[PDB]
Amino acid sequence: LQLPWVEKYRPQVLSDIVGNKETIDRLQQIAKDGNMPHMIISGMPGIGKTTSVHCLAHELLGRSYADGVLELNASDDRGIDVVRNQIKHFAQKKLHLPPGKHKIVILDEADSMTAGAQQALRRTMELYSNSTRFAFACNQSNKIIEPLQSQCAILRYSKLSDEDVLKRLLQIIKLEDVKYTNDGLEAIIFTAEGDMRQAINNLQSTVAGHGLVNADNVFKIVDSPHPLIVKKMLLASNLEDSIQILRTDLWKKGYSSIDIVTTSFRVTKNLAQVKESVRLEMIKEIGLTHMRILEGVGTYLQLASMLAKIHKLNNK
Amino acid sequence: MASMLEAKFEEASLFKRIIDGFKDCVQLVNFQCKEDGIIAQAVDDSRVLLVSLEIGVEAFQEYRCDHPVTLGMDLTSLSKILRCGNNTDTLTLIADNTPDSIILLFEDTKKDRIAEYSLKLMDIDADFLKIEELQYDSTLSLPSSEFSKIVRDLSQLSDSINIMITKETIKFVADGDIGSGSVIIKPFVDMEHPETSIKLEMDQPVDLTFGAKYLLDIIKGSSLSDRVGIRLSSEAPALFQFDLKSGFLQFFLAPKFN
Amino acid sequence: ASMLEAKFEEASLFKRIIDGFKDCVQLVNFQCKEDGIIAQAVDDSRVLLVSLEIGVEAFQEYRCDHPVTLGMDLTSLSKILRCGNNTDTLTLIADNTPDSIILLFEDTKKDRIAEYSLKLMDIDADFLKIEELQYDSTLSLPSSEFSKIVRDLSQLSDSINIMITKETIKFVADGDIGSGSVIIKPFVDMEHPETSIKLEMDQPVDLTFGAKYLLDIIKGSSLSDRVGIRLSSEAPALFQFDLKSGFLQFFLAPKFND
Amino acid sequence: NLPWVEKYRPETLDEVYGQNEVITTVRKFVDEGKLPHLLFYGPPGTGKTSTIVALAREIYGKNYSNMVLELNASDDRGIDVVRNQIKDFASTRQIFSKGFKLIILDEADAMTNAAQNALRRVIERYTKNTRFCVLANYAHKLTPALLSQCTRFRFQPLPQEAIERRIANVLVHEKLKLSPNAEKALIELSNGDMRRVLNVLQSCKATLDNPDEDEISDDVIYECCGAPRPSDLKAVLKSILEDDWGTAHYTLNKVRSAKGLALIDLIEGIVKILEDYELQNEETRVHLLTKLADIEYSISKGGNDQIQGSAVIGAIKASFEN
Amino acid sequence: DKLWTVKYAPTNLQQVCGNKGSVMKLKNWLANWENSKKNSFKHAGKDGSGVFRAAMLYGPPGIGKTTAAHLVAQELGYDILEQNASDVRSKTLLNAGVKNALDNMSVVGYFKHQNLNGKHFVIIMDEVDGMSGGDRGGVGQLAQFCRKTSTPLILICNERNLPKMRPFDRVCLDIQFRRPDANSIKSRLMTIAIREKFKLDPNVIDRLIQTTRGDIRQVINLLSTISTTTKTINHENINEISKAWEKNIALKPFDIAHKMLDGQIYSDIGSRNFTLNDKIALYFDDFDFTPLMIQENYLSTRPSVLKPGQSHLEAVAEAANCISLGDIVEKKIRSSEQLWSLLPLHAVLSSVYPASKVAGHMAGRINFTAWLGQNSKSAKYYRLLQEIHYHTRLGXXXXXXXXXXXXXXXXXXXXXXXXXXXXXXXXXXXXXXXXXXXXXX
Ligand SMILES: Nc1ncnc2c1ncn2[C@@H]1O[C@H](COP(=O)(O)OP(=O)(O)OP(O)(O)=S)[C@@H](O)[C@H]1O
Ligand SMILES: Nc1ncnc2c1ncn2[C@@H]1O[C@H](COP(=O)(O)OP(=O)(O)OP(O)(O)=S)[C@@H](O)[C@H]1O
Ligand SMILES: Nc1ncnc2c1ncn2[C@@H]1O[C@H](COP(=O)(O)OP(=O)(O)OP(O)(O)=S)[C@@H](O)[C@H]1O
Ligand SMILES: [Mg+2]
Ligand SMILES: [Mg+2]
Ligand SMILES: [Mg+2]
Repeated sequence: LQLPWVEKYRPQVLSDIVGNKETIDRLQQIAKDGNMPHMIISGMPGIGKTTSVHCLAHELLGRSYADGVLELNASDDRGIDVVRNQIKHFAQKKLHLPPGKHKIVILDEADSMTAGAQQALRRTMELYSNSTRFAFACNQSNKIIEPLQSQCAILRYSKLSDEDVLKRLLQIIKLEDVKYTNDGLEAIIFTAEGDMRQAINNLQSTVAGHGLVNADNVFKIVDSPHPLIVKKMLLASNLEDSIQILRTDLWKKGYSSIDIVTTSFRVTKNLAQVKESVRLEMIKEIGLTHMRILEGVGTYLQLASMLAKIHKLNNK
Repeated sequence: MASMLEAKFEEASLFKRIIDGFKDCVQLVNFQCKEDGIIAQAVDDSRVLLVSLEIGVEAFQEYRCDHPVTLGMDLTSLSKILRCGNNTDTLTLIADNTPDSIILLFEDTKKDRIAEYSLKLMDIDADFLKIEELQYDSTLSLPSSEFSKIVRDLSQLSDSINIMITKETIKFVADGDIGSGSVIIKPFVDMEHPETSIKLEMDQPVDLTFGAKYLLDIIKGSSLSDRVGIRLSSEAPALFQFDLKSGFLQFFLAPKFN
Repeated sequence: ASMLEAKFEEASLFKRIIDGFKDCVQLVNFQCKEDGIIAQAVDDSRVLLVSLEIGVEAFQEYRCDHPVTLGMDLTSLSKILRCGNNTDTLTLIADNTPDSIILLFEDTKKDRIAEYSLKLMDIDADFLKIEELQYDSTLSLPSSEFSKIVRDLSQLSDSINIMITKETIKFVADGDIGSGSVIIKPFVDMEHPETSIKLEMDQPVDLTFGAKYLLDIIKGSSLSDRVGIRLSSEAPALFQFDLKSGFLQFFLAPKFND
Repeated sequence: NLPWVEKYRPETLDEVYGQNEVITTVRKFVDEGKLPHLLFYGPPGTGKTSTIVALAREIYGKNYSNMVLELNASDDRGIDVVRNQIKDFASTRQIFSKGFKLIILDEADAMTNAAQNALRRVIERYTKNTRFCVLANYAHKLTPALLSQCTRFRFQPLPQEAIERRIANVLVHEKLKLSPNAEKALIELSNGDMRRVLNVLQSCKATLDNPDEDEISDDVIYECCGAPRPSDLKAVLKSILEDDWGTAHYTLNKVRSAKGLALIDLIEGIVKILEDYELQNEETRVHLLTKLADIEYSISKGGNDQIQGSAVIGAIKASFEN
Repeated sequence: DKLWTVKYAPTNLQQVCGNKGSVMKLKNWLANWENSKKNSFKHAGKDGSGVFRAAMLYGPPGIGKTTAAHLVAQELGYDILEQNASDVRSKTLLNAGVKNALDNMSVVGYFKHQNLNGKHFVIIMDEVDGMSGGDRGGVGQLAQFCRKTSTPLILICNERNLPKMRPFDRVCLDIQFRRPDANSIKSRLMTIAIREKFKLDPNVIDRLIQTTRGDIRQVINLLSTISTTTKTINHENINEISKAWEKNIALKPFDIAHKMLDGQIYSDIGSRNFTLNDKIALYFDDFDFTPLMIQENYLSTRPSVLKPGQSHLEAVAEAANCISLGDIVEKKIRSSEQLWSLLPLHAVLSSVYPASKVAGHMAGRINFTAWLGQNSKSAKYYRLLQEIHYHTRLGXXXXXXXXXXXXXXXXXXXXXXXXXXXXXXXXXXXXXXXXXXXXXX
């Protein structure tokens, strides 16, 4: 056994989610009442969507979750046939529930559901909405056919602020007695960009291999260009100096050309020292190079032109 | 020792034959259970055939059913279950209070084998129709195995089968493209075997045409009664009925355009 | 002279045998020796493994001087095996280092010689592994009485749980349309010993399987009229089909259930 | 008869060069019974496939085929294969030995997002009984939901050390000699990809071999894998910097057509040979790297070999007015 | 208890907000059907709805199509026999099912019988442009029924101009439904509110409709979010709950464009309270609309961020350029399901950067994206110009047609005597004219 902490400390109630407060409360209220509309919860990876819906599911059905909730995710069969039978049969199912409660059908990773299937789902959730309500969870609502979209409320989720990520991070630290450092935590936050799952996963991998969670250890499992170096390369007063950092500390040490750019962008973004106008013009450059890296031309040369163009701006 | 409904079919095979009798034209059906017995009507998917059942308390080795309860169930599922039970088995219907499901207990003489299945009920908003005993222009009756053959034969020729009752004579016709099909049978009564006799109580001629598909589906009740009653009237759906020792399975088929 | 001279008492024997493999197993290398035939193989999923053992006692004559390796395809073989009348006798014939095996059918009254050639399948694999030899529970029932319980429940779930409790063999299935449970006990009918059901238990057993395989298993019900089943928690279940001089056994892996 | 590239494939973990930090951690993980889901990512020929194959052997030995399930881009792995075959193996106990099962998904980055998503959901539900190892050249081509599910081990380009070592091995079990700075050339041109080294090395063991004891030179290598040479390249620069256009335009036009070179190659080499000069003004560096970087980019899309060349001469020349 | 779209679902065609013209066109056809039949459907009345066995309804999501068809049927006493995408409508099942009711009467039509149609069917083949691989040959068999039916047949779809729908072209009376009128939806929504015990600024009720692009079903659902979210509404709450609701659940795409375009966030001070990291993050709050939103109104602001001595115009051109670049990036992101790692750059190039160049005081007001519906117009018309080409290809690429079919307009619209002359002398028919008339218009 090796219980992942992302699973072990998965919020079991709407309360524990450090989500988007505003929206979560909206759910808390639907949990108390019961007029849960069909809904499409969309947002970036690991911010608490799948957790969210399942938590709403319980506080609504209590001991009924077992027979009143039907979950179907990407690991299950969800084609025309299942939609026209399993799902339909469920909505037609008889289940005596309190006044304002309805059976819930949870379709997670809904952006993987073929259109034809979604198309055959339409009528079912329209005809049986009086006993059955649907919850769609995805990263791209764009992949949900409009007919289904007009049938439900769209709840957008936002990435988790560093504060929020930090809180649930400490909560786990106490329950696991993990030896940490402030800089160590700043390293996780910095490398999770609003993704709680990602953060926790790293945290554990960090302790699992170094026990003590310090910046040095954290960046070891991450194994990406150390932020400090990347920074000292973007701020080098001489273009000659920074090209040396790229030659000695980055390229010669075997980091991916994609690895370099990505971190460069991440670091440029948090470069409070510089000015908004400036960080953005740089980003614009780092990105241009990045896309070049993605089109195949991920050469040393490219990275050099990047730093070169940076200096041109940070000198003008 | 925990139910509001507890019937015990004399013969397990019965309830199966009763449901295989119409589980091809109807999917969801509400079974109204009360003191006297079980009653249930359901309209076709194409809304052309109305199906009415009636199971009298005399078909169960024991029938309880305290309060009146509705058992809305999907015949395809229920059919999968009944398929389980073997020969020497006493199927027992069981339903609690305000059910979400229903139990089907398949016991055996030798109390060393017990098999019970649970079946989740359906929520059916049945458009309850007002079936009223009418006076049909003609009322015949004949062996179900014969009506079957006739219907199966003619259906190979046309999508429509015309049933004509003229001058105390039963005539079935099918006019297709490949050719036509005509069958005529005259009433009689064989004292040797009363069950092979063709009856016929005409009061007025009748000329109706039915969709071959629906007759091919109705003839499936030819496993419940060795005879089939047919009542026809120019201004009403035909009525095909099969008799059960304690009830019946009847079909109301709407005709085609003139 | 034939390095591999194998005459089956009845060609109708090797037929019921291969019917067990046929569906769940793809290709099977047949290793012959001086005491009979043996062969094994496993699902591309590595969930079920079949072990076949054919003793000379079920041969009207056996002579395989030096051991052989007969790799062959069941679908191709099962064909060749159908070309036999119920009045013929099968004879396996392979030369030194077979490049194809020969099956010979012959009568005993009229000159009729049916000789079929069959290329051999070489997969470069011969991993025969067996480790379990003592289970917490052993039970037996008629191969037909089993195959039934199996397909019944298969209708309501992808998984079937054979729960062995204090002198009670219990099969259960929970699914979307409902649940299903068949509980048969160990009983013996002095007049019908074959339909008797024996069960020797030691330590309780509780393990679920994938009906998928469980189904392909009950096809070996053609090899005999009684199936043996041995269970042991966290250990592949063994379904054996008795045969006069050998047997067909299936080793099915469970599912981690917590 | 396996081409060296395959011939010298690590049979065990102790035969993998330059990925020690990975080998050690992984092995410790198994010995301590805490093996997490694995993601082996890195460029081509770094030892990724060699490593799990070996790791799998070492762990299961011969029960390998019946305890390990491996799929790769050559296999079909759409959503169906995932909920079925993969999912089945992940939820079913082993038939032989007791323990956890291992599923290897090679070149997982070749999988579609739909499949990846399904894969991930499977890995989530059966993590408490089965172990997954995903391999890829780019983590970024992997769904965050999938990546977030495993511990990562980046396989970096083989360091001089490692590659020098393997070169030594191949030279023994093969009647072959490699001059001093010729081994160095082979290195500098393989960009840490052990695969390209073993390839050229046999493109010589079947080229120069006559007395079965010849010596491979810098040339034999530079020409083999059609790549410039300091002298040539470092010469083309001079013609561009000093000589007139017509003359330089000739030098380049000959050096590349007489050696089968391509601007792409020349540019790169020049950028580095030029990266050591002590230019006057900083803009010289900038505009230089800029235009050169632009040229290289337009080529990757096929523009006009002729113009793009004159462009290089122009860029290098123009920028040198300081 | 029930969803609002349900409890407030029309009960008479006297409650279908909009398309009243098309509803009429529908109801009529269903009225003169018996006669059209009596006359072998060869008498195209003054409406044309006389040579058609079946009608084909079509239009955007949640605008009343399914409500009308059902309602128009229940109003003329007919009984309804419907099917939709949730049913299997393959040629096989189609021919083994409904094919049999095309000339049959309702068995329910008897136990219900003064009804003049009670014993007749109106077949509603709904969601027809949803028939997937689970309906092999469905459209074909369905389009064949439109010719051989003996009872009213109503088909509904969202995209009539699709390839899969081709087989339906000439075979039926296709009545179009467009996006209902704002006043209709505004009026309707008001009525709802009043009955739901609350009030809302006509500016809020107005922008919703604009966001919903006319989806009356969506607005209703979206409008049931307030009372369902809060526990108890009060006298004062009404005016303030709109905020938390509007800036979160409802018009969130606006509060994003707002924040993004507020110059206070780009000034040195706020520049560190709301960091670069936060600005970029706002993008991931709806990375779908955000780019569309900024482009929509980055030029309707009174900038407070311009460099000293920089004109509003100049700063706009810079963002214009960035908006342009970000597009190039988007296209690639949408050319490979595995390129999501470029979104941050797109955040910068499509929103944050352009914004910073003109952020400040909101001159006009935040408008929904024009691009979406504007993308419908352009598309819905390429299909027209297309079919027009595949009818004139006989007489220049489809492009050279819209850039040369100018002269044609004259000798086809000029005066509207020489009528038949030019029309027929063009090899065009009824639809060939009705179609060419639309686009040309
Ligand atoms: N807001 C949150 N508060 C607390 N824990 C969280 C939060 N978001 C994520 N987690 C942790 O991350 C794990 C996965 O989060 P999920 O709810 O599955 O995220 P998601 O947004 O559904 O991600 P996808 O499916 O990749 S889009 C949970 O089991 C939690 O332990
Ligand atoms: N670290 C290493 N040590 C020793 N030999 C290696 C190493 N890496 C690569 N090789 C050689 O290169 C061949 C290919 O290595 P693989 O392990 O298959 O590479 P890989 O990282 O899976 O490459 P891909 O599929 O292109 S990503 C092997 O057969 C080896 O002979
Ligand atoms: N024109 C309208 N007037 C009044 N209420 C409407 C209108 N359109 C939609 N509604 C509401 O929206 C719900 C669904 O409308 P429908 O007519 O079923 O939509 P539709 O146009 O068929 O949409 P699809 O299936 O996505 S194409 C109804 O129950 C109404 O409450
Ligand atoms: Mg999720
Ligand atoms: Mg590989
Ligand atoms: Mg509709």
